[PDB]
Amino acid sequence: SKFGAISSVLNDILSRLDPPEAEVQIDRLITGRLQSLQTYVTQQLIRAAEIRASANLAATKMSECVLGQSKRVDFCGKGYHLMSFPQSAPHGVVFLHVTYVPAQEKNFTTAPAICHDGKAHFPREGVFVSNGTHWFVTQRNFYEPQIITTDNTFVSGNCDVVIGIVNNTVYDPLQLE
Amino acid sequence: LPVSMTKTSVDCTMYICGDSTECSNLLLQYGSFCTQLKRALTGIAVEQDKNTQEVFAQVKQIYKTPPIKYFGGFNFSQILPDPSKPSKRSPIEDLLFNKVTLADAGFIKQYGDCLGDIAARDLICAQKFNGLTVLPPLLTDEMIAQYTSALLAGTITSGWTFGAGPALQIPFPMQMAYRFNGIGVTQNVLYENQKLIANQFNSAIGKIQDSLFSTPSALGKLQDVVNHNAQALNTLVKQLSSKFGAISSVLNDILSRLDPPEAEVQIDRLITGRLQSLQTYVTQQLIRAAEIRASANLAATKMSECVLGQSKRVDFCGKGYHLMSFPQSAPHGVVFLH
Amino acid sequence: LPVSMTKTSVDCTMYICGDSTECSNLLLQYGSFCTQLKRALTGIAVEQ
Amino acid sequence: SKFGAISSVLNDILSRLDPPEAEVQIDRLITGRLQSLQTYVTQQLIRAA
Amino acid sequence: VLHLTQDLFLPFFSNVTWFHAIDNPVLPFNDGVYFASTEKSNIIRGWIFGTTLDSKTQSLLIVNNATNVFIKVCEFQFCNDGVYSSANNCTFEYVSQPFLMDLEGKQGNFKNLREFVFKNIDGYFKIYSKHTPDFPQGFSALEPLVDLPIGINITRFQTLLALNRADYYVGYLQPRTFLLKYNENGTITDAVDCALDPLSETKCTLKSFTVEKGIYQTSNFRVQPTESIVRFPNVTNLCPFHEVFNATRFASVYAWNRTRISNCVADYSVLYNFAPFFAFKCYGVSPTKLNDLCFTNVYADSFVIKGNEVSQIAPGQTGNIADYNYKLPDDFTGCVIAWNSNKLDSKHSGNYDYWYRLFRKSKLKPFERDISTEIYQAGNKPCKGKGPNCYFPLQSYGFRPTYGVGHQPYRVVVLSFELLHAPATVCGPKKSTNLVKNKCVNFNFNGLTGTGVLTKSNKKFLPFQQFGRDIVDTTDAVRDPQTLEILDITPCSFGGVSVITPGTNTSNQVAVLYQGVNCTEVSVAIHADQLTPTWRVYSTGSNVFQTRAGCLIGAEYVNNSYECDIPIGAGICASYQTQSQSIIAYTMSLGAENSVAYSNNSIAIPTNFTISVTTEI
Ligand SMILES: *[C@@H]1O[C@H](CO)[C@@H](O[C@@H]2O[C@H](CO)[C@@H](O)[C@H](O)[C@@H]2O)[C@H](O)[C@H]1NC(C)=O
Ligand SMILES: *[C@@H]1O[C@H](CO)[C@@H](O[C@@H]2O[C@H](CO)[C@@H](O)[C@H](O)[C@@H]2O)[C@H](O)[C@H]1NC(C)=O
Ligand SMILES: *[C@@H]1O[C@H](CO)[C@@H](O[C@@H]2O[C@H](CO)[C@@H](O)[C@H](O)[C@@H]2O)[C@H](O)[C@H]1NC(C)=O
Ligand SMILES: *[C@@H]1O[C@H](CO)[C@@H](O[C@@H]2O[C@H](CO)[C@@H](O)[C@H](O)[C@@H]2O)[C@H](O)[C@H]1NC(C)=O
Ligand SMILES: *[C@@H]1O[C@H](CO)[C@@H](O[C@@H]2O[C@H](CO)[C@@H](O)[C@H](O)[C@@H]2O)[C@H](O)[C@H]1NC(C)=O
Ligand SMILES: *[C@@H]1O[C@H](CO)[C@@H](O)[C@H](O)[C@H]1NC(C)=O
Ligand SMILES: *[C@@H]1O[C@H](CO)[C@@H](O)[C@H](O)[C@H]1NC(C)=O
Ligand SMILES: *[C@@H]1O[C@H](CO)[C@@H](O)[C@H](O)[C@H]1NC(C)=O
Ligand SMILES: *[C@@H]1O[C@H](CO)[C@@H](O)[C@H](O)[C@H]1NC(C)=O
Ligand SMILES: *[C@@H]1O[C@H](CO)[C@@H](O)[C@H](O)[C@H]1NC(C)=O
Ligand SMILES: *[C@@H]1O[C@H](CO)[C@@H](O)[C@H](O)[C@H]1NC(C)=O
Ligand SMILES: *[C@@H]1O[C@H](CO)[C@@H](O)[C@H](O)[C@H]1NC(C)=O
Ligand SMILES: *[C@@H]1O[C@H](CO)[C@@H](O)[C@H](O)[C@H]1NC(C)=O
Ligand SMILES: *[C@@H]1O[C@H](CO)[C@@H](O)[C@H](O)[C@H]1NC(C)=O
Ligand SMILES: *[C@@H]1O[C@H](CO)[C@@H](O)[C@H](O)[C@H]1NC(C)=O
Repeated sequence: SKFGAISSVLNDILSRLDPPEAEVQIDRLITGRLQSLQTYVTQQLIRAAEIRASANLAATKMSECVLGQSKRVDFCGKGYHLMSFPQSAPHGVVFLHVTYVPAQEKNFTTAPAICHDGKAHFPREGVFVSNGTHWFVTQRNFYEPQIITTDNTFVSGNCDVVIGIVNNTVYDPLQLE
Repeated sequence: LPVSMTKTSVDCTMYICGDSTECSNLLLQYGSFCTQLKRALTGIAVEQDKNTQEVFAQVKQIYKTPPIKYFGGFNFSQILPDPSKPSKRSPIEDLLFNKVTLADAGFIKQYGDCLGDIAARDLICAQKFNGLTVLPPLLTDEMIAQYTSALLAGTITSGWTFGAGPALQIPFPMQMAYRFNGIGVTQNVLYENQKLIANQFNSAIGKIQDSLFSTPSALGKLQDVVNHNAQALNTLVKQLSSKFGAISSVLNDILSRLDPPEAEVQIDRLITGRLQSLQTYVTQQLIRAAEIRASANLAATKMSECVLGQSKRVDFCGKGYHLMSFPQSAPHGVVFLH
Repeated sequence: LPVSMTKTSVDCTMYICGDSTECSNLLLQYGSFCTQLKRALTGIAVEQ
Repeated sequence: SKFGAISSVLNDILSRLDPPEAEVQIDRLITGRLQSLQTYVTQQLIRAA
Repeated sequence: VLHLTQDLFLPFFSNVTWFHAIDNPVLPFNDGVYFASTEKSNIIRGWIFGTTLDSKTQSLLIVNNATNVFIKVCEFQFCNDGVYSSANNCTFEYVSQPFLMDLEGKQGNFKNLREFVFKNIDGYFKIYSKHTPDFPQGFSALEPLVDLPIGINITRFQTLLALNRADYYVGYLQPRTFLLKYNENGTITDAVDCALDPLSETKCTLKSFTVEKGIYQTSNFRVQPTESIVRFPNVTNLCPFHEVFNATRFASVYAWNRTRISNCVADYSVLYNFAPFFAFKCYGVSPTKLNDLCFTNVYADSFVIKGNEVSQIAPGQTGNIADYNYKLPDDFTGCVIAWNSNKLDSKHSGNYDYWYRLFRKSKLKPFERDISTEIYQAGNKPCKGKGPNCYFPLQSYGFRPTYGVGHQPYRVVVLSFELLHAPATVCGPKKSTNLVKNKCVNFNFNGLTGTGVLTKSNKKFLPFQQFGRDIVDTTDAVRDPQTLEILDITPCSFGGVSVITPGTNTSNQVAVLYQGVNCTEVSVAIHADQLTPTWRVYSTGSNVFQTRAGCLIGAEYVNNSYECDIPIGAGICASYQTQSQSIIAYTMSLGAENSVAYSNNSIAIPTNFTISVTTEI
């Protein structure tokens, strides 16, 4: 680009004008070519910062998901995280997140606490679920129907302050033996 | 949290040489100098659209609130959409949209009333006079509210299961009992003080509205964005009337009073000066765009973790032990209710 | 970990024109190429 | 640094040359000293982030 | 490579005027002429050029025969049919290989098309020819033939004929950006014009031949003004310049007579007539295009002065006169005039009337008069008189009819103009048009040249007001200099064109969006042919849509909802969807609508599970 001068070739512009008049010319060509380089450097700095941010994120993701199990949601993939594997790519890295996703679900029935005899019983972990006729206990993320027992429930309450309460009987493996 | 800023499409030749063929020809001598500027501005606009998408479009299926609103005694009417309002926005959304003033809406097609301004034409018309525009966002302020409502209705009827797999419904008292159990205190305490917890929830939700109403400016973070984006464009146009070393700031007068070579020397002084002032604005916009994208990445992470689940990391989702979080849309930003 | 840096408060008029009225007047012809600089420095200081 | 002018000090430039002739050289020095400052400000802005 | 050139070329799909031969009209010449001819063996000889085709302006001949050409730059007179009858000032002959190559495969069916294109950029006439054995649509390159420095004002283009016992295809080239596909061997295989279609302009910008699906922002449109209205001051008073330039007693430099020029129309042709220019150097204003200006006040100082002091007087000079008699401002917006006057300041026996200063206590500030008689002090004596150590300030400007060139009584008069933001009282002679409203028209209000849509305004313009602006200091309302009414000034029309297209591997249709402007404005102007874009997309009536993000032409509106494909703006997306295929505009669908079944005592808990492996880069 001429940048507003006689020519863009230095050996050409010199021989066709006297030195200082051609210098008035060479100084314009210089003050240009310098702006181009300055713009290049600034843009490279901005892209370098944007790349460094992603590199930091990739290092964190490697340490967290690859070297352990993470509880943060949607961090290491969609679903409940299990594990991940790294793969190298040109100028980058590729993660293979393994996640656990639930499946076919069925509406049953539910209740806050079961009142056997004036006392509210609560599941130690999981939910109270009813087939429709009988009451049971189970986990959260998988349905496995377990007979109601004194070891799967803990007692604290008075059967008069919880709303939605229902009636049924809770069994114990201690009175039988 | 800010999420995005205004999109701008500044134009080289119109800004620098108003419909002057000689000035355009002399600009052409600098090579591909402002094609870089146009590419940078296009990148900025695409980045803003991607930011808003990442923050808000976290759910593939939009849900709907149950027709009745009795979630175990908890009062929620301040956050779910109000059917009576034409815009279908919650009262908290309405206060937020009324407490922020935008200098340039963009989606106005103002062109056509500038002649009918009667009074002195405003800043928008002035910027339209010399080749600078503002593009409208792809996602309107109305469907952002729809996304927020879907996120809100997913939380209070299905827990956090809708954020991982299929949406499984569960009563709100039991969901709150599980959230209680997650922080290390048993569920029986909630099943004892259900009335107290509901009353405290309602009181806090009520008083947050008064706190936002009466405060002078609690939305300063969102307002600074529009303030800076306007006070940059103003100084870009106020610099169209600086001599830069020539004899006048009027290109027509320069080229209606002088002939070939002298017109040349003065037009060149003005081209160099107005090509700088233009190149300085793009770098500032690039740095500001990087800042806003970092702020949007933070907002996306906070939404995903606090809203679609319960977080254990301290002081991330608000001061204290975390239970819930509710999103609300704001102009060029998002607002969390921890 | 670094937390903050040094706050500078440069000024264009004294920097480019050592107490010279003529150089100040010539600088005045370039428009607002000084207010932006001062605003940037002030923002950096408040940010620190 | 002369920046293409005749002297790097703005004291003899206005003792060697009458205002208009000095202005020619004074404008050279001023554009140059207005850049250095712009570069400083831009690098500081980038380093702050 | 896909090297894109901005060069003089014939337009694509352009209109070639086909002729026939069984009388050889003259064709105008402007920015090159394309030529084509399909003939059996030969019916066309060559081409003549020049201006007026007479023995007064230089011409050219490319007349050909069996074995060579006859390139010559001559000034022939006429032939009216041995194709010329004058060779007086005729040199620069040239001989090379003949322009026509004819080959037949034992049959005349190989009718070769002989293309020719010429141009005279900075002289240097170039010729290009190629022979390919209504009009074929296959690409054929045009190998350059000869390139020699003609350097004549070529204005008229003609052609010859032959003798004997369906051709003449003439095109006209204009500067158009082209993009040419260079084959790996170095030939050219495909070319696209960048002023033909939206799709051609898109591929031209990205300099490629395949355009991926998406929306590309390419150029900007503007409504070109219909008319040009000029409003210059009601009066048409010629300035008293005549009185200034031909007085008989022009005051000398010491007391520079300053006259006032105001409330007049400034025509300087009379200035040209009343000036045997010998030194008309100008700095603040140029003298050629000077009558297109509206000056507020004009200052007309005249002083007779020597020949070298004519060079002395200039903005910011030095000397016995430039520093002690008449110093011009450094930022002088105005010019000086000097012509020799040896008939009015000269007489026999001498003439010592004039005076000049070489003795002043300090420098004379610009535009100041120091008429005074005070003897300069030398040393420390308070002496008041003439002689040694007591010098009289003024000296005689002695003039006689016999001097040298640098010592003649040169008559100098200066003009000072104030071309600033102020109500001008002195303008140039023009015809003031009428006023057209609600229509983009070039305006020339008292020298404030610009383009904009005018209208009536309900402003409260004070009696002393003339203009109005914003905090951005751009002129907004300019008081009609005649109808004393307030007139808003809009930027006519300025926007941006974006082209929505599916991949060219799929289809070639396009749709055009005019950014930030409503289509009622552009539908009027496209019908009146005033748009800067020449590419003209179809408008059936079913394909117009007012989006909040602009206004879209060429796509239909379908109310259905889909996942976004090509984001346009303001919640509108367009896509290529089967009807059998076309381009439609629809609204975004946020997601598959779903509703949950919340109840007081209902829970759904999963019975099974799946294992999914995702990826992240
Ligand atoms: C209640 O839950 C019971 C699970 O123990 C289901 O009863 C089963 O019934 C079969 C015979 O029909 C028994 O052989 C078996 O031992 C088991 O008890 C019962 O289907 C379920 N009821 C409903 C309505 O889901
Ligand atoms: C579960 O069964 C309890 C008896 O074992 C019920 O308590 C009774 O409540 C009635 C009033 O509703 C009293 O009149 C009676 O004396 C006894 O206290 C209890 O109501 C019942 N709950 C449900 C939900 O069925
Ligand atoms: C939930 O909380 C709402 C507060 O926004 C209650 O609305 C109030 O309704 C009263 C009149 O009933 C108004 O005077 C008041 O300004 C406010 O709008 C709403 O009643 C309440 N509902 C429930 C079921 O708790
Ligand atoms: C310069 O000389 C001019 C010509 O004498 C003066 O202009 C004219 O002077 C005549 C004198 O009869 C007036 O009648 C006429 O109206 C016009 O003014 C001019 O005044 C004079 N100026 C100076 C500053 O000397
Ligand atoms: C849980 O879901 C699995 C698939 O997601 C089921 O496995 C399938 O088993 C069938 C045969 O039973 C295969 O044909 C199929 O390819 C797949 O392996 C699995 O049976 C299912 N289990 C339950 C209890 O529903
Ligand atoms: C349970 O029944 C309700 C009643 O309509 C239904 O809406 C819901 O989808 C069901 N849940 C299942 C089948 O998992
Ligand atoms: C040019 O040709 C095309 C069609 O051949 C069309 O635009 C029009 O008929 C022609 N224009 C003329 C003859 O002015
Ligand atoms: C064509 O004209 C040239 C110029 O006189 C001559 O040298 C040549 O022999 C001619 N060719 C013919 C007559 O075939
Ligand atoms: C022939 O014409 C050229 C073209 O301008 C001219 O320069 C030259 O003087 C002419 N030769 C004469 C007049 O003898
Ligand atoms: C005619 O050609 C000469 C050759 O250089 C050129 O100087 C001149 O300007 C041309 N005529 C016009 C009117 O431009
Ligand atoms: C003064 O005016 C007369 C009018 O007849 C004109 O002929 C004459 O040329 C003028 N004087 C000069 C010096 O032009
Ligand atoms: C100027 O002339 C126009 C046209 O004759 C007339 O309508 C208008 O009133 C005049 N303006 C003034 C201020 O005299
Ligand atoms: C475009 O649409 C109509 C018709 O032209 C009118 O409102 C106005 O001209 C434009 N719209 C706006 C909001 O200015
Ligand atoms: C179909 O589109 C028209 C406008 O194009 C709209 O008025 C109408 O409501 C739409 N119908 C449906 C069912 O969306
Ligand atoms: C839940 O119980 C409350 C209070 O008894 C009642 O108002 C509401 O209608 C019930 N909802 C359903 C879905 O049964």
